[PDB]
Amino acid sequence: QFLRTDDEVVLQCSATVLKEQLKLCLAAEGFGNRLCFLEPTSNAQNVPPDLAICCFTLEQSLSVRALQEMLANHRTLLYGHAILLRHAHSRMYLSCLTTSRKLAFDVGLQEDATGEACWWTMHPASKQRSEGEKVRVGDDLILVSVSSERYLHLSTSGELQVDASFMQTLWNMNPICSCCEEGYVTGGHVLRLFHGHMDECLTISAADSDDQRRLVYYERGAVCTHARSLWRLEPLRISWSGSHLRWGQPLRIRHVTTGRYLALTEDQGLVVVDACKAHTKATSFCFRVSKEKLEGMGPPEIKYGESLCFVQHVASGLWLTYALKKKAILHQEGHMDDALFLTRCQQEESQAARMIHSTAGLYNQFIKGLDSFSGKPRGPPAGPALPIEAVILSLQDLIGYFEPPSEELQHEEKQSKLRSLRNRQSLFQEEGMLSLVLNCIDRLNVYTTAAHFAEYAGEEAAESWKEIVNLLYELLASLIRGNR
Repeated sequence: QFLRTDDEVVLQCSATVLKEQLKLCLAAEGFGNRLCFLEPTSNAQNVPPDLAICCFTLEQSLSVRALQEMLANHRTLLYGHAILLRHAHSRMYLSCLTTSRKLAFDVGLQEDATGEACWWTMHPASKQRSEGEKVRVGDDLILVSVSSERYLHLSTSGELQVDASFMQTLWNMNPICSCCEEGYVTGGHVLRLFHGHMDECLTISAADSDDQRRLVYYERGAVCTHARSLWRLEPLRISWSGSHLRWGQPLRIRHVTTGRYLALTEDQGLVVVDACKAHTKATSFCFRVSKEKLEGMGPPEIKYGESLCFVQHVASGLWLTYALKKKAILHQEGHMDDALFLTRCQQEESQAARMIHSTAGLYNQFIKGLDSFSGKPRGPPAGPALPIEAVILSLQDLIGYFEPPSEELQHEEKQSKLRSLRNRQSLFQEEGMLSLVLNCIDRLNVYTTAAHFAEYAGEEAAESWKEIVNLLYELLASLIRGNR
C-alpha cells in the first residue's frame, strides 16, 4: 500500500493525443546519452515498450533538515521528503541538468550523486494528501528539483518530452516490485534457460551469422557464459511487471543484445522478431508445470534452478522443443524431456548485454548514415543527421568502461578488477564489437582529411571527424588490451 526505500519504481505521466490518453514512462540510456526521454506504454499489446531503461531505485528519502545535514559533510516515503533516484541499468542518478534543449532545464542522468541536482522533493497533488503523510501506491504527485526549484514536467514542439519547468505535471511512482521472495523468478529479470545439465541453453546465433540472428537454438558449451544466451522476461501486464511469475501467466521473452522477441510466425515458425511486429498473439508465452491440456508481488511459484518448466506459446498451444546445436521449434507434442530450468544472470553481465544492444544500435545508425552519402557529393548532405554527439559520448563512456585499474591499487583488488575487465571485454568481443568498431574506422578512413569528409557530409559534421576516428582507435585498443 505504501512506497518504501529500495523499491524499484517507474515514473509515469499521461498526455492526451488524438482524443485518447497515452501513458508514458521516464526513460534514459545513460551510456551514450544522459538525457531523459519518454517511453510510451499504452500500446503494449501491439508493441512492447523498452522498460529496462525505465526502472529506477529509491535510494533515499530524507526530510528537509536531513538533506541539509547530508550535504554539509528501509524507510517509508513521506510527503515533503527529498528522494534520490538511481537508474537501474546505468547506475547513474536522476538529476536536473544545467543545460536546456522558456526558462526550462533538461532532465537527465548524472555520474555522481553530489550536490542538490540529483534530489527531488515530493508534494501532494490534492487536499487528500498532506505534508508528513505516507506516500501511497497509485498516488498522483508533484516532484520539485531541489537545485532549480522547478517541477518535473511533461513538455510539448510536436513531440512528447521531459524537462524541469515552472509548469506542473502529475507523476505516478508506480512500483515495479517490492520486497520479493528470495530465489523466485520475477518479471524484468534477465536470465538463461537451460535444457538438462550438459551446459545446454536457449540462444540465438553469434553475430554476423547467415541467420541474420533470427533463429533460436539449443546450444552447448561456451554459449552458457556469452551475452547471446541472455533473455529478459516481460509479463504482458505492465502494472507490477516485476512481480513473481506464475504458472500459466502470459509473458514476452526478450533477447537482450538484439532487443528482439521470441515469436511464432505463419511463414517461419519459431523465430525472434522486431519489437514493432511483436504483437500479443505471436509473442505471448507461459511457463507450464506439465503438458496436461489447458496487484502486488503475489504468490511465489517459480524457483530459480529448482523449478522445471515447459514453455508454451499461448495462442497456439504449441510446446517449445528441439529439431551440439539443435534448432528450437514450436511443436504440438514436443518431447518428454522438454522441461527447462532458469538461472538468474548477475548485474555485471546483464548490464554489459544491454550496453552491447545500445552500442550496436547506435553505431549501425552511424554506419547507415555514412553509407547514405558514400558516392553522393554536396554543392545539402542531404540525408538524416549523423548522431555525432551520441557517438562521441558513447565512445568516451566505453573507453572509461574498459579502462584498466590504476597501477597504484593493491594486488588483491587489482587482480579482481583485471578479471572483471577481461570478462567484460570478452562479452563485447563475442558480440562482434571489434568488427563493428572497425567498420566505423574503415568507412571514415575512406576520406583523407576533414575537408574531404565535408564534401560528402556537412561542414558541421566534419568538425568532429578527426575526434571520432581517434576515439574509435582508442576504443579498439581498449577492447583488445590483454589485461592479464
